[PDB]
Amino acid sequence: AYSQGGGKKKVCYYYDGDIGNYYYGQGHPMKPHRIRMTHNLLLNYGLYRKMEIYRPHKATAEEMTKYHSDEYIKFLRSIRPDNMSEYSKQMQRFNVGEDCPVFDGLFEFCQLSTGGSVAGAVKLNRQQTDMAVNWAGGLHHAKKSEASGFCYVNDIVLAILELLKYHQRVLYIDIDIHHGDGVEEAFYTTDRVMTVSFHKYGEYFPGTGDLRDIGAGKGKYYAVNFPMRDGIDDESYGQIFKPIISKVMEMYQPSAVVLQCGADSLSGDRLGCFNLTVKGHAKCVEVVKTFNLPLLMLGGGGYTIRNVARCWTYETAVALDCEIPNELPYNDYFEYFGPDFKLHISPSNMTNQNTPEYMEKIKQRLFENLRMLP
Amino acid sequence: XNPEQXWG
Ligand code: NA
Ligand code: NA
Ligand SMILES: [Zn+2]
Repeated sequence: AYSQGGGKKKVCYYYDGDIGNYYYGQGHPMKPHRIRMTHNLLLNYGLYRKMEIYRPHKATAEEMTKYHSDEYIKFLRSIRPDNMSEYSKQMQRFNVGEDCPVFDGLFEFCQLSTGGSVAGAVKLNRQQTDMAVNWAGGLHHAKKSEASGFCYVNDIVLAILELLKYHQRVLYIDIDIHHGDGVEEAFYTTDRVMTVSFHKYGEYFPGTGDLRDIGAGKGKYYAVNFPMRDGIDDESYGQIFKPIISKVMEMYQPSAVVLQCGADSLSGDRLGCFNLTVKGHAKCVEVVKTFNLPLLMLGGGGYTIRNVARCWTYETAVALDCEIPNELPYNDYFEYFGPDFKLHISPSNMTNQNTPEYMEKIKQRLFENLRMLP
Repeated sequence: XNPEQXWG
């Protein structure tokens, strides 16, 4: 009864050494090699001494069909580059073959990405860790019966369905630059999962996430969307993230939290148009960390892979409350981090089209909807 | 979401 919510937290970390070998195709921005770069970097920082490292199991088709349809999972199980010609109709039906291509070991990659998220949820359900980290997870665009936005299987939805076995209310937070449409869609009509997504909105994938989308049915007011413009920086982002999450924690009071830490909201991302640094991105982890709830940290977007490795390495150290030096240690991918070889990055000179009045106005309208909770 | 290709 003497607990006060502080102290160093127990962190369980999930990684399979085979994840870096899966290849989306020539010129495709999604590179699972970034997960191996992340792992090697934090290994050379010595962070393996402060946390438990687990190798996740390959999630089965039975585990995936807890949300996804039988036909879609069966297609993912069967589709291969050598038999694509015979599946030309089903590929279009399940949105596979363009943004989400067929590649060697596609289903295995889905099993590894999903296995880490569901294993971390089980560990949290068993009350055997404070935090679980799966940088191979966070594929938030996958739908019940189709792939989308480089995502095939929605590890987040499956992990949240696992958490719902022992937690009445689960809070999902998405700082990927894209709207977490796949997660919001799955839980749009239930109040047992509240989804909060911060994202660039307006002529941008996936085209959802309007702030007027607040949920439906029993889930009305349990979907929160903060639409943003190009070039947001650390100060603007930090001025609204903590107040909004604080109000969500007060009104909703969840017992478990899932944080998608998509790194394409960083400055200089190949696909993103934000201007956050690693410190500004990682401040979101610190804010969620303070509330001392069972927390599942997942990966997601991120397509300038040297900055992705920096971001998820630092945010693992943040979860461990470990200060690590700015000078990068030597590692298997040292040349990727030139010409500075530093851990932290500097923002660009791009214009922040999110005026301070815009940020305050959107925040005030979200506070109105948050007042509609019981 | 890839500007170089398609509508994603
Ligand atoms: Na987001
Ligand atoms: Na909901
Ligand atoms: Zn993204």
